Formats: sequence, C-alpha cells, structure tokens
Amino acid sequence: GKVTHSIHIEKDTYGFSLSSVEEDGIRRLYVNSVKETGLASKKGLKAGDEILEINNRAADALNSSMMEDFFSQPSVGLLVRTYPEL
Repeated sequence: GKVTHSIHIEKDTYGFSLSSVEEDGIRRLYVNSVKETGLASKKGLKAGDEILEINNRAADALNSSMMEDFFSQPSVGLLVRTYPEL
C-alpha cells in the first residue's frame, strides 16, 4: 500500500526532475530521477514518487510557469505519494 508524505526543502537546485502525464483525465506529476546527494534526496524524495501537491496546490492545478517559479525559490513544500521501503 502507498503512503502520503509531506516534504519541506530549503536552500542552486533541489536535485530532481519531473515528468508529466495526463491520460486518465487528471494531470499527474512523477519524480523522474533524483540526485543522490541532492537536496530532495536528503529529504527522502525518491525516483518514481508521485507529486500530489507543490506548495499546497494540486498537480492538476499547476502549470509549467508556476512550477518553474516555485522551484527557483529558496524553499519548497511537496505532498508525495510513495510506496514504503522494503
């Protein structure tokens, strides 16, 4: 079962990329890769996580322009749905 986690990151770059899919009628955001010693990795962000929110805004209520601004700021919050570790 998947769990939902909150991540707050502070400062460069956050050390991760995102891919975007909209195939079931809702836009979804997924972590592509993570930099191992990156800022987000240190926070427990993992490749293949779904980003449910950025800065309390749903992935579906986001455009590239908002996300580019948010990731350029010295801080950022994420709501992430991820499989627990095994």
